[PDB]
Amino acid sequence: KSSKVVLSEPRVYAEAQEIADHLKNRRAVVVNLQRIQHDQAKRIVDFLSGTVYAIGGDIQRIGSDIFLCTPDNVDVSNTI
Amino acid sequence: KSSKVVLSEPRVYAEAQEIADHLKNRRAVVVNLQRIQHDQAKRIVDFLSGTVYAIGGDIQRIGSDIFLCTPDNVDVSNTI
Repeated sequence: KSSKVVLSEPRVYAEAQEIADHLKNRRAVVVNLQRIQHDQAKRIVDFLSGTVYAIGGDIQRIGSDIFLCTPDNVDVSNTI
Repeated sequence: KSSKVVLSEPRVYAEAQEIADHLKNRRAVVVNLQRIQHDQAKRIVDFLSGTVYAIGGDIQRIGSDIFLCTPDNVDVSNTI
């Protein structure tokens, strides 16, 4: 009865695979593309947009070029 | 057997209380201070730094003036 949050900073769709592999284990991942080139960041998001959904997870934008990836076993909300 | 991620954007320690109250329910919170004034953002972090720890949780910086708050029931790691 526990969860995980993993900080992931890929530079290419090929490395973004690691994010999906974490999701397959019902882990949450923190994706920061702030230091990632325009084309690199895009390819990562495009990759994840397909893959993350397909494997039960989803993507939440939480800041400037920063996203989270979570499995179906995690809810998303907000507050102020 | 589930977890939650809540996006929280307080403007003052007084509102940051909501973050702690989520932690008390074993929820994760996403704290984005990018749009929050220097003094406001500081007071929030200072508040959380004490409170979040005290109630079993912790704080992870994941981006520019962006933090997560998690309970003791969540692990933190990274990958590239």
